[PDB]
Amino acid sequence: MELVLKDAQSALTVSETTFGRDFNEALVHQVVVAYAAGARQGTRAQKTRAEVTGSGKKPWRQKGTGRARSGSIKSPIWRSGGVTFAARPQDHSQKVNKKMYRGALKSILSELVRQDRLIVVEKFSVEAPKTKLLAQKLKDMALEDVLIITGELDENLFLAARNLHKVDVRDATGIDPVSLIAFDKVVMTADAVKQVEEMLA
Amino acid sequence: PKIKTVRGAAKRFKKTGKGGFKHKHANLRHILTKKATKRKRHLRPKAMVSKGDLGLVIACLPYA
Amino acid sequence: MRLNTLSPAEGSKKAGKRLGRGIGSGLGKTGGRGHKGQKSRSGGGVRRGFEGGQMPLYRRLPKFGFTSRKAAITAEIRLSDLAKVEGGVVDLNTLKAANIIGIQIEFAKVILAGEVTTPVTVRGLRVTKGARAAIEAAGGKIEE
Amino acid sequence: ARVKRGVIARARHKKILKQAKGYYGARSRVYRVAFQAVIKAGQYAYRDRRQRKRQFRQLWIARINAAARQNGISYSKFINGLKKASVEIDRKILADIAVFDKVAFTALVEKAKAALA
RNA sequence: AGCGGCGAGCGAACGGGGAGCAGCCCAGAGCCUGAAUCAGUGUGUGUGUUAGUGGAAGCGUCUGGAAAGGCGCGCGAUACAGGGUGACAGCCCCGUACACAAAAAUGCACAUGCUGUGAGCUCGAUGAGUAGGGCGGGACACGUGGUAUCCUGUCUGAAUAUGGGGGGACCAUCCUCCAAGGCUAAAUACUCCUGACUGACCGAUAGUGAACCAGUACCGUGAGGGAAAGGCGAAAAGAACCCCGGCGAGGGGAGUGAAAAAGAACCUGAAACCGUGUACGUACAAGCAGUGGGAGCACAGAGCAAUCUGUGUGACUGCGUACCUUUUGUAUAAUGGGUCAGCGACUUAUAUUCUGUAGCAAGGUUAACCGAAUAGGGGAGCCGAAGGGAAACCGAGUCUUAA
Ligand SMILES: [K+]
Ligand SMILES: [K+]
Ligand SMILES: [K+]
Ligand SMILES: [K+]
Ligand SMILES: [K+]
Ligand SMILES: [K+]
Ligand SMILES: [K+]
Ligand SMILES: [K+]
Ligand SMILES: [K+]
Ligand SMILES: [K+]
Ligand SMILES: [K+]
Ligand SMILES: [K+]
Ligand SMILES: [K+]
Ligand SMILES: [K+]
Ligand SMILES: [K+]
Ligand SMILES: [K+]
Ligand SMILES: [K+]
Ligand SMILES: [K+]
Ligand SMILES: [K+]
Ligand SMILES: [K+]
Ligand SMILES: [K+]
Ligand SMILES: [K+]
Ligand SMILES: [K+]
Ligand SMILES: [K+]
Ligand SMILES: [K+]
Ligand SMILES: [K+]
Ligand SMILES: [Mg+2]
Ligand SMILES: [Mg+2]
Ligand SMILES: [Mg+2]
Ligand SMILES: [Mg+2]
Ligand SMILES: [Mg+2]
Ligand SMILES: [Mg+2]
Ligand SMILES: [Mg+2]
Ligand SMILES: [Mg+2]
Ligand SMILES: [Mg+2]
Ligand SMILES: [Mg+2]
Ligand SMILES: [Mg+2]
Ligand SMILES: [Mg+2]
Ligand SMILES: [Mg+2]
Ligand SMILES: [Mg+2]
Ligand SMILES: [Mg+2]
Ligand SMILES: [Mg+2]
Ligand SMILES: [Mg+2]
Ligand SMILES: [Mg+2]
Ligand SMILES: [Mg+2]
Ligand SMILES: [Mg+2]
Ligand SMILES: [Mg+2]
Ligand SMILES: [Mg+2]
Ligand SMILES: [Mg+2]
Ligand SMILES: [Mg+2]
Ligand SMILES: [Mg+2]
Ligand SMILES: [Mg+2]
Ligand SMILES: [Mg+2]
Ligand SMILES: [Mg+2]
Ligand SMILES: [Mg+2]
Ligand SMILES: [Mg+2]
Ligand SMILES: [Mg+2]
Ligand SMILES: [Mg+2]
Ligand SMILES: [Mg+2]
Ligand SMILES: [Mg+2]
Ligand SMILES: [Mg+2]
Ligand SMILES: [Mg+2]
Ligand SMILES: [Mg+2]
Ligand SMILES: [Mg+2]
Ligand SMILES: [Mg+2]
Ligand SMILES: [Mg+2]
Ligand SMILES: [Mg+2]
Ligand SMILES: [Mg+2]
Ligand SMILES: [Mg+2]
Ligand SMILES: [Mg+2]
Ligand SMILES: [Mg+2]
Ligand SMILES: [Mg+2]
Ligand SMILES: [Mg+2]
Ligand SMILES: [Mg+2]
Ligand SMILES: [Mg+2]
Repeated sequence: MELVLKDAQSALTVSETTFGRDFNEALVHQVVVAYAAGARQGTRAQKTRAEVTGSGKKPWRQKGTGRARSGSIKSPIWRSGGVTFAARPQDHSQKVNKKMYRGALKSILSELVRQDRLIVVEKFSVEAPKTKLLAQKLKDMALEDVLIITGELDENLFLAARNLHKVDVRDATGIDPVSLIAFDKVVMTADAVKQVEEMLA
Repeated sequence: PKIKTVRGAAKRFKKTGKGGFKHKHANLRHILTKKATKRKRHLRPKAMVSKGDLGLVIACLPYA
Repeated sequence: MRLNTLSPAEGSKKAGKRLGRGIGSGLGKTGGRGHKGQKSRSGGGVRRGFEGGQMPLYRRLPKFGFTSRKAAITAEIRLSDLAKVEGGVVDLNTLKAANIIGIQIEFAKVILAGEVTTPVTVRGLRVTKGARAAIEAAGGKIEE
Repeated sequence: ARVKRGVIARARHKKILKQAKGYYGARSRVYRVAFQAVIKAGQYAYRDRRQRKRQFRQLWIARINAAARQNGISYSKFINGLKKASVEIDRKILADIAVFDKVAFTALVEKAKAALA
């Protein structure tokens, strides 16, 4: 497959199985949902009837008073009582098969190419770690909401992108499916493209 | 936790190739003189578990 | 392809039953448990193998047999396994190195299952009659 | 994810109580009683869509009988006469004519009598 | 695997993958000597901790009580974390990124002093009421069992390196280790307490019992038990003064405010429940109180008119014994509910099987762990491609049987 560079007006050769495969929406959906589940902290609890503070005294005798029978002041039927099925901290992460993760990434990148959201450049850098320089460069290339994948993380570029909230900067080994879908455009350097090709085989 | 095998069932049933269970026949432990040789001979080979009992056996033997 | 335009496959995500939520759900009130008895109760039910008190099947039948320690250290090898080892000589060590048999296997037997198409030398294993014919026909040899 | 029930519960109870307007006492004020009254009203209405057809046919028949006997013939003979004359006007219309156009009704009676003779 | 009224249940090890890793001393004399190693006490060098310092960049106009909002044109960003300001602020304020700071005390890591300690070589020595045994118990996954092994209340009792322990009854052989003296970091467990940060956690009947002067009020001889109770406004500008009233309570004006049915019994202000006003019905009429039919009256529209329609009421009339539960069967004189509002019951973890769906496919998949990594590594393992037989064993066959 041939991807046309934007800044050099040349062509780059990439694997058809990586950048030109069909979109498998069900597979991509599973991987994206598992990513969001992996982000969950799962930190919470309530108190069961065993953990509410109070004594185990029977509130009133089983029979004779004319009241419904009571056994615990901590009954979940009662105000101030326990929570019937009180939560505990949970681990929400899902397993994703290695081959399914890689397959989802290939589908996503191929869809980006088909939708013309993947832009390949020879180089992407700024002279100084200044937010204004990166803003001007993105304005020149007509980019607003963009994920930039470089072969080597340029410190100046990373620092310049920190305070721009529509813009993210990563190395090739740090790409993730949700970011690839979520940003309006994806800019990759040629070195990053080669690295991604090798990573996905 | 892991389900626990009913060890007593594991001592009396074995799973066969298509997934049934073979077992040893009852009535061949003792009181043998009064039983006909034909009856005892037909009790010697192992048999398969019946359809109505397969569910109970399977419940007892999750790792069979 | 956006975070709000992805859908799961049809049939992949059946909703769970929610008991005790009204007539229209079909599981209101008793929640499918029927009326009364031990099986309608919280924590209710009888243990595995219970039959109501009649001597259960797993106790009216007799125990049989013994378990052999030597079977636990004996393995079987397929013909298709022969080409998977490293070097063309098949023995206990090379099978273990190729992950065909477990580390504590002391005895192995090659059986006629699958095919062998390359010459191999089998050393120190037992070979079935059919497997020996297949190995020799493929051009290998068997050494005791 | 704790869910408070108040907004939805209020809407449901309010729907029922709105259907209960005009009912007596607790039947228009108290959710437990209003709910039973709304259900029973629905059951009666289902039953009485069927009853309404019966009661109106019964009324039309009674009026036709009166008009026919004013004209000298019973209801049953009048109906048999119309059937023998191949007249297919139904009882709703025959009762309407009996009340509003007595001359036309007399003409129908004459047709029935001629068919019977 | 085994243990087990072989019931209910209990449940290893060998071996493999990882984290972490470290070895020493006494039972003693001579030589050589004060030599490593730790422990303590000073002294310096770094590096934290305990106060702190600087920290970018916005105006005009519309709505409005008030602008941070709309519209227009600018500017900072290694700072668009977060909080506040009369509504939603990168540029008003406090911060934030970043860059700096310690008289004094103190933690850690090095370096360097002083004190104790001994380092190395040779020759020796090698833990006795002990091991083992009998009796009674206990611990071992192992319930006395064919029961090794460990501990010892009781009674006994070796060999000691040419010797002894173990290898699951026991013997022989072989292999392996050296009890009856002791020290030892790391990988592991926990959080009363301190700081920072986070949450598909709660949001006043919830969340701590306790958002509030709560382990209080109150209860109990005592141990002990144990509540309820949050919100005016942006700002008190918290209502000067007048009037009725007991120099009251309460209210009406006035004034403040965007708003006072925001006036402190204060945001919003539900429902049960209780009133005032209007329309219609109702004092000859028998019952789950509705429903089907339906006159008259009132009302709002429309129409030139005739009159029609929507709303309220409902004389008269057909039909008509609530709901839940439990039951063969309930108007049942069987059960439960005085009413409202709020809360109140099939969940969570792991294992296993079946269905759906997705990936890969005769293969599929990794666990702990490593990694800064939702990547990548890690295939230890687990399931599957072969079964038969109690088993040895044989194997697309095998078992049965002399066949
Ligand atoms: K950024
Ligand atoms: K059921
Ligand atoms: K009311
Ligand atoms: K039992
Ligand atoms: K266990
Ligand atoms: K403005
Ligand atoms: K702000
Ligand atoms: K023993
Ligand atoms: K002894
Ligand atoms: K020995
Ligand atoms: K309490
Ligand atoms: K409370
Ligand atoms: K108000
Ligand atoms: K309030
Ligand atoms: K009020
Ligand atoms: K009378
Ligand atoms: K009317
Ligand atoms: K009626
Ligand atoms: K009931
Ligand atoms: K009952
Ligand atoms: K009964
Ligand atoms: K009773
Ligand atoms: K009841
Ligand atoms: K399941
Ligand atoms: K499946
Ligand atoms: K045979
Ligand atoms: Mg609570
Ligand atoms: Mg992984
Ligand atoms: Mg026997
Ligand atoms: Mg049903
Ligand atoms: Mg019931
Ligand atoms: Mg019953
Ligand atoms: Mg039942
Ligand atoms: Mg229970
Ligand atoms: Mg292996
Ligand atoms: Mg909430
Ligand atoms: Mg009302
Ligand atoms: Mg062993
Ligand atoms: Mg500043
Ligand atoms: Mg204005
Ligand atoms: Mg302004
Ligand atoms: Mg406001
Ligand atoms: Mg505000
Ligand atoms: Mg010794
Ligand atoms: Mg002893
Ligand atoms: Mg002994
Ligand atoms: Mg003993
Ligand atoms: Mg014992
Ligand atoms: Mg011993
Ligand atoms: Mg021994
Ligand atoms: Mg052992
Ligand atoms: Mg000892
Ligand atoms: Mg800690
Ligand atoms: Mg803390
Ligand atoms: Mg509370
Ligand atoms: Mg509230
Ligand atoms: Mg006053
Ligand atoms: Mg108001
Ligand atoms: Mg407010
Ligand atoms: Mg209020
Ligand atoms: Mg009200
Ligand atoms: Mg009157
Ligand atoms: Mg009257
Ligand atoms: Mg009466
Ligand atoms: Mg009607
Ligand atoms: Mg009646
Ligand atoms: Mg009747
Ligand atoms: Mg009865
Ligand atoms: Mg009845
Ligand atoms: Mg009664
Ligand atoms: Mg009753
Ligand atoms: Mg009862
Ligand atoms: Mg009652
Ligand atoms: Mg369930
Ligand atoms: Mg087999």
